[PDB]
Amino acid sequence: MDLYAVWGNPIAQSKSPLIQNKLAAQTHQTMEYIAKLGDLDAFEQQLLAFFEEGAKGCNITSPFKERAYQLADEYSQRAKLAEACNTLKKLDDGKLYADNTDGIGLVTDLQRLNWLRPNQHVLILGAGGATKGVLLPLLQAQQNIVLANRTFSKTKELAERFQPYGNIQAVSMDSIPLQTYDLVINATSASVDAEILKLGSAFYDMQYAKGTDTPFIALCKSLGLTNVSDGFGMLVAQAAHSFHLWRGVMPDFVSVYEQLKKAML
Ligand SMILES: Nc1ncnc2c1ncn2[C@@H]1O[C@H](COP(=O)(O)OP(=O)(O)O)[C@@H](O)[C@@H]1OP(=O)(O)O
Repeated sequence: MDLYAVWGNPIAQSKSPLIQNKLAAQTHQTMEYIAKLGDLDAFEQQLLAFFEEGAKGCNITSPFKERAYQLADEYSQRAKLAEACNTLKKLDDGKLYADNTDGIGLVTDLQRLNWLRPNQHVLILGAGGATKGVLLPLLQAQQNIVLANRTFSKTKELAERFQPYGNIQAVSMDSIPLQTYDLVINATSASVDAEILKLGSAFYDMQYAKGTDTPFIALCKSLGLTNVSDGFGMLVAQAAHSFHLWRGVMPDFVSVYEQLKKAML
């Protein structure tokens, strides 16, 4: 029985196993996906033991993304840019391959929502690892990005890092250009001028509040904004992409998302 897992701390809350099981079912892939608690200190040793004992691959969530990336033998451009990895596959030759499907998951979910038209003007709030993990595929999807963060230096580093891949402007949080943004993405854990939010056409939170509105969506809703989404689809889509890397079959993202949402509600 092929073994996969999600590694994190905490991990008790993870939906990854539920999602991956449905993804396996849908594609009739024979495999099992479990949740693994990564020790804050021993994670590296535990992970390697996990692969030495024969696991085929795994997802990585907080706080080990960076750390997992450093462990890999080979990695994708996506992982390289993110300098972090949410997916590992132990290749047949023994190599540990890192990828980061967070960005393509985000792209895939926005496409489901029809919120990813080429040359959209997109505001992204936050410049932590989450943003860092999605910028490359967003830029590759011809999103013109205005990036703003509480801490300006990090905004500038990211704009500098991704400048070669498309249009991204770093701005101070207190000088976000007042314009209509086709899409605003919250990638904070976390203070945007409400006047900016009010002009926005669509609002996406990478955060997913199991069974409720995230702070960001609640905020948007309090300003009378209605075209909103949390990031549950992003969670399902990144999983589907990880699955595709492992299995060589692309699960039907929309179906599983729908079932999970049905499961969900
Ligand atoms: N109270 C707050 N207000 C604004 N942004 C906040 C916030 N708390 C967390 N964040 C943000 O959330 C991002 C980090 O979120 P996170 O705790 O989920 O980590 P990561 O993005 O690596 O997953 C950072 O952009 C950002 O602030 P700073 O770079 O200035 O630390």
